[PDB]
Amino acid sequence: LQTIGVYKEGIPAGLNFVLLEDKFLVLADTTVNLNPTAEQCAQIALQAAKIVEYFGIEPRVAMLSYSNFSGAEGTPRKMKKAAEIARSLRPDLMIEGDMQADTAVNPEIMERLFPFSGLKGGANVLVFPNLESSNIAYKLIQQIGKAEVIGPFLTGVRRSANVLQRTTTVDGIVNSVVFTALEAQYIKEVLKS
Amino acid sequence: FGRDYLIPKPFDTRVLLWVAPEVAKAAMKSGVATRAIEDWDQYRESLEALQGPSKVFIRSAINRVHQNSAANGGELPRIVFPEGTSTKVLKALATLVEEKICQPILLGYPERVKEKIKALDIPLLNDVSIVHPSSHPKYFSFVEKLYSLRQRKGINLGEAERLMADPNYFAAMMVNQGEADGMVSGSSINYADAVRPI
Amino acid sequence: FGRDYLIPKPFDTRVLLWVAPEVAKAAMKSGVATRAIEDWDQYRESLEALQGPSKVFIRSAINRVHQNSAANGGELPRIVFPEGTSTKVLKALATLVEEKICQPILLGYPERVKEKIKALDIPLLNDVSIVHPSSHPKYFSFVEKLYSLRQRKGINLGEAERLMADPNYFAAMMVNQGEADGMVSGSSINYADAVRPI
Repeated sequence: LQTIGVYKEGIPAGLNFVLLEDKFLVLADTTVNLNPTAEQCAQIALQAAKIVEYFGIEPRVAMLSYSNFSGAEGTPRKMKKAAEIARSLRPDLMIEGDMQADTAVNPEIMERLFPFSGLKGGANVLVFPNLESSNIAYKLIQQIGKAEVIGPFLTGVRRSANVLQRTTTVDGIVNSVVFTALEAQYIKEVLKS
Repeated sequence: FGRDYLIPKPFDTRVLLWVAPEVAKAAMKSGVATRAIEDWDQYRESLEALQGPSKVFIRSAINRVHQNSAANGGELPRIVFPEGTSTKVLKALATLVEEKICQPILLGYPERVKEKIKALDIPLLNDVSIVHPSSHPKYFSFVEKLYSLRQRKGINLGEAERLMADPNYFAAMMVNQGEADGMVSGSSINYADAVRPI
Repeated sequence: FGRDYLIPKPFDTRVLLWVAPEVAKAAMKSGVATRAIEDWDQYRESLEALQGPSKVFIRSAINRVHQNSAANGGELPRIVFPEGTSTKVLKALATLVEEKICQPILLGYPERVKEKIKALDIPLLNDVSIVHPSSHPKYFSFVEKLYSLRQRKGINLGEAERLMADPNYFAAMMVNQGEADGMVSGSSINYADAVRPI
């Protein structure tokens, strides 16, 4: 961070992949920012969407909360306002908040209870309101969900850069390198333009 | 009026207003009067005002209600009273209606309110419209207009359904939609609790 | 059961629970069997268990309700359900009683709930206590006890009468006083809105 830095409007953020039979879900930010502000949550999400768009998949984003659209003072307002910012920045993308978790990932719950929601087809990008929720969520899916989880990976830096954990296994080190290489190629291509 | 009530009670405030103008009327018709009262309404008005600085103010006010009412087609403003079974509200409606101020619309069970109307022996308003929320035709039209207003403020479709089931929110929505011209409530509930729906 | 229902629907989860144990019972009685099932109840329990690692848990639970139930006189915990016209609560209760878990007390207008019991073709529970708050004898004893618990927290004698008229508060107060052993609601209301009176 002290040497490479981030690009314009960047935020340093740790991201995971949850792998299912069909889709995968993207989790963030799980290592870096302790209690991210609304502006920050919208940026975490936007980056996560450039990343999912890279794999040719339509990104669907939920600002997670303990509430279904309360806008109430506190976390819900931060996340609701967060989504509002994120749409302000990329209007082609399906982004919403605030909403609970299950309300996110399941398009059926969404159409039954909040048919007004701009998010349909179930979320594929989950932004957390803070670090407690995201680290506990990802490590809990990994241990109980019995769906497979890779990461965490680093995002938002000017150049291809990535941090491992000490607990990282060899598999982890090699796929982590893969992403590093790719983002590097993506950097070169952004350069070409 | 009957075998046990033949003459108005000694402490009846109406007494002055009813007898005095007829005494002046007789003193004039028989011609022993030396100064003529023409506007009978004005005489009575000043008779009322004659006791209470507020009354004259309120009397001026009502005069202004009638003034712009009769200038816009003789129409009376529709006013919603969510508390249709409220004793105090019924008793007020009583004195109100002979004043032709507004068209009162009460809320509650169509019969539990005429039950309370007949219970207070106040037949002045046997015919003022009384509406139960859950029964009104525009009811779903209403629950959705609330929904869009509060679906992002912690309300899903179900809670907006019961919330429009509350006479208060019902009054307010009625007003908002022009299905009523005004509302007044809270003779039963706390100022805060009653203001929140509005 | 009738002319339009002669056989259990193909998809009854009870089928197995009812048929398989009697098949085994027959095979043991007819002597073609080489292993004997003794704990019949256990057998059925395992049969339910077949789908549901949670289902097994609630069954452990129920066996354990029956266990201290039968130790204190077979007495069942009295439980009040304030939302007595809730489709879901009623339908749940149905399955609840034949498991002899609790003695259900519903809240609302007695005939407006027996209407919904007859409306749901759910005769399982034709004999459960149905109580209107305002009508119950301890009502006033209750509004007084709410009064002193909350008069210095924003409640006059009137507001306590009208809040005790809310089935929720009526329920909770039933519980606090020992007129019931517990309560459950929030099948109709927001989590918060339903947790506060408690």
